[PDB]
Amino acid sequence: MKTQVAIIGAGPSGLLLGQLLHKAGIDNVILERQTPDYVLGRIRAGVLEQGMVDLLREAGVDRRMARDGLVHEGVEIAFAGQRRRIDLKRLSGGKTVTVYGQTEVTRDLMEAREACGATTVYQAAEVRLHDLQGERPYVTFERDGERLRLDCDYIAGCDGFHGISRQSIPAERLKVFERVYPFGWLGLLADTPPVSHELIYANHPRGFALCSQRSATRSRYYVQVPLTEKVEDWSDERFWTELKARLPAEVAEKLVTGPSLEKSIAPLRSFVVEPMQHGRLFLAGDAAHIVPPTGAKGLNLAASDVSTLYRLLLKAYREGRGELLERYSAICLRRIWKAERFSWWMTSVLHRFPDTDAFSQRIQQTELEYYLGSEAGLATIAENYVGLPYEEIE
Amino acid sequence: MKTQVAIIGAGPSGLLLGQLLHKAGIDNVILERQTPDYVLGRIRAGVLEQGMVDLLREAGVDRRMARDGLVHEGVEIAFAGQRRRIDLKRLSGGKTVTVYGQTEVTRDLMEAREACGATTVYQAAEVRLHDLQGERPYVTFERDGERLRLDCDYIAGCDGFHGISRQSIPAERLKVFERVYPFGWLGLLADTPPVSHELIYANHPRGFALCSQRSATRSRYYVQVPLTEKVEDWSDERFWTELKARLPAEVAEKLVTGPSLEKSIAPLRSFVVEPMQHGRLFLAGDAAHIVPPTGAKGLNLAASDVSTLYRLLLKAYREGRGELLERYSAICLRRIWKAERFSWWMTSVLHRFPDTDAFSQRIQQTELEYYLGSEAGLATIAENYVGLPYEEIE
Ligand SMILES: Cc1cc2nc3c(=O)[nH]c(=O)nc-3n(C[C@H](O)[C@H](O)[C@H](O)COP(=O)(O)OP(=O)(O)OC[C@H]3O[C@@H](n4cnc5c(N)ncnc54)[C@H](O)[C@@H]3O)c2cc1C
Ligand SMILES: Cc1cc2nc3c(=O)[nH]c(=O)nc-3n(C[C@H](O)[C@H](O)[C@H](O)COP(=O)(O)OP(=O)(O)OC[C@H]3O[C@@H](n4cnc5c(N)ncnc54)[C@H](O)[C@@H]3O)c2cc1C
Repeated sequence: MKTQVAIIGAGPSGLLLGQLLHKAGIDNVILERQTPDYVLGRIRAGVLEQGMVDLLREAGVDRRMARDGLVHEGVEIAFAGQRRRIDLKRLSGGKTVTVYGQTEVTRDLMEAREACGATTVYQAAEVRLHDLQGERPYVTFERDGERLRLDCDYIAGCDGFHGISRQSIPAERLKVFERVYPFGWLGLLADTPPVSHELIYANHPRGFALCSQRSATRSRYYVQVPLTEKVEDWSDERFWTELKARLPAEVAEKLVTGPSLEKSIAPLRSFVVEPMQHGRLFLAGDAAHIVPPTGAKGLNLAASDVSTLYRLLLKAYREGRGELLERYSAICLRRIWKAERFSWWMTSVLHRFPDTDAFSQRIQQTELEYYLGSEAGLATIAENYVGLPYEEIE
Repeated sequence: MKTQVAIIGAGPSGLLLGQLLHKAGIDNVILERQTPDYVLGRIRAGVLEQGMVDLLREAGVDRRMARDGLVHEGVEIAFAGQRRRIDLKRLSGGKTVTVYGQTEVTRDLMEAREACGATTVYQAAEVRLHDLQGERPYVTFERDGERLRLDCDYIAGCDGFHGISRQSIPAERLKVFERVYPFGWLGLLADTPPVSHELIYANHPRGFALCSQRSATRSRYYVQVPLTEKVEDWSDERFWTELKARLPAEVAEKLVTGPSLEKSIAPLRSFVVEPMQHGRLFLAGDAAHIVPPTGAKGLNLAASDVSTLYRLLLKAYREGRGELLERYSAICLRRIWKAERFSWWMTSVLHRFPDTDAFSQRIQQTELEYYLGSEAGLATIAENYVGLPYEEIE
């Protein structure tokens, strides 16, 4: 087969770019390993910064999110004493965030893609990339025994962390940087029970807790836990009792529990490859970098790069030129780092590491006091939470 | 002898409080171990935040510093690329800092104290504190064989890090917190040569460098160096060549060298005792806490506590009451920590630690980019550099 851009990866990155390109007139084919269920059972993110919203806007998840997603103007951060509110809008120069839900923005892209007639080879095992640095790359997947060959012009890796694009890049051509943090996150998606209205972030000595939403009668909760320590060991009841355990007056008559919408899980780290490019391969999303879940970045990360991948593709196709397309990893790496940074700070002011000496934790307490206190303090939080500015081009 | 407040320590803390108290009418006696030379050969600080200036103001080092001290409205921070200016006044809400010089503010207090007739027992060996928790404390020093006894009402420890007040506090009554950083600072006070006009802070990969002033034809330079690595090993010429080595276009035709005004030295760490109190003992300054030299805090630290020590003493003496004097370690510990914090951040964004993985240094670079870039970023720097607000009371 022949298409322009061949996408390995039907997660949201893969879909947006596909679902961006299509609208412009640059035929793409999504190449996905799994079934349209398994990707849809994947319950992750809830927070999308604007720009990834405007992006969705500049395509399609207008209808349903304009319709169904809580737009939020603040967060709260509690830290042994009390709850402290941020007011993102008046701190951020006037921006905010929407809690739509990852698995939803994903079902809409599979929705809208389905009706355009744009190609998507699901259950495609053995994907392989051939001819990267070449003038005509080609991708190869098995749909039987039936080894097929798709010649494209450009291959965009939206494979995710455990993808095959990244590895298919001559290692000496790459530069990794990564921190595997010592604790995972235990999620608990429950729906019957109503939430506590804004996001509550928490620095309790038993570890970190996080009350979140998906709907107005749908909750998303997490509590920091050590590694590989089994979930088969957690419980609804054992969850409800520990979450409760790390909160204030938000936690009792106020909180309502229930059995978990059979969603419960794990893990976190920071990782980044440099460069995000090879010949005609382009990594996007989790293929390229990994940021701790704590600053609601990652999907928001993948949107901002899927953005450059696409505008850079317009000019290639539509204008004449695009070696500008070499300047991609350049634009994207700027933002990935201020974002990686924002992510670790959050990670480390809120989390409880096995180590601290009364200085490190003395330091840890004081920085919260300072940032949650100073207006200059607070605006550094706000500014990064909603999203730093986006990007250059030309 | 009998006096009100007995001060162990003639450094600036000891002198200010003494030299504050006197003016109010609360007789004090300074008790110092060394000679008035050795304390005066002690060349340290150059930067004093306002408030410690206003304090000096509210006593005496008006004349000479109103006269001789460069008032500064900004600093510059360089970090492989270029120099970046801060503009403390327009970032700080309108404040600034004066580079007077520690050893000077010290000679003025010995100046002014000398003419009031206020007591100062120099060369007083064997100082010892007796009766802390008692209703009438007493201090004991040897001026011969001649063991003397000074009964006071209150003993204020302005002894410095290596003093005798702190140790004379029932250890289980105290709580220490400290970080011994892995590098010292090599100072080089030269005077014949003019400076480079504002302060230049530097993050160069060979370690940190610091160009500073004392006069308009007097310089103060430092370069980070590993520990106990001998100064007998440094040189003027070997200094001039390494400083130069960690700078930009500020460093050549621009910099002028010379032999060092025989001033060359070492070391740094963070340390804090909690509480800063015992019965009728009060620690002030380096006796109580130690902050890395890098955010020009320490003397500025000691001023802000010498301040509470003194106002708290007014009300005891002059009003009627002062159990308010129990609430001292309370006021002072607030500020010492936001200041300890500000000090480590500075220490760690500018210094080059033996460790960093391309993430820690990737993180290190990005945070500078972020703070030196963001306006909210910049104002968090400014606000802390000039001095956080001061304090409550009543
Ligand atoms: C607990 C948690 C909470 C988070 N919360 C937030 C939040 O609130 N806000 C926010 O903005 N971000 C959040 N994130 C980030 C978010 O998880 C991701 O950054 C986002 O899903 C990016 O996904 P992705 O496109 O790279 O790929 P993925 O979601 O991994 O999708 C990759 C796709 O590639 C396919 N694939 C894999 N290998 C192959 C192959 N060899 N061939 C073909 N196809 C293949 C997979 O089947 C999958 O469909 C959170 C993360 C976690 C873990
Ligand atoms: C390289 C460097 C640069 C610095 N730069 C700055 C800067 O730019 N700005 C800033 O604000 N701060 C700066 N600081 C901080 C500054 O050094 C101190 O915080 C400040 O001098 C506080 O001094 P202190 O009063 O506690 O005591 P000290 O200076 O130690 O004086 C203590 C006094 O007590 C006496 N004493 C000791 N033991 C006894 C005893 N048993 N009995 C009686 N007397 C005794 C000593 O003889 C001495 O006179 C810097 C520090 C360093 C190391």
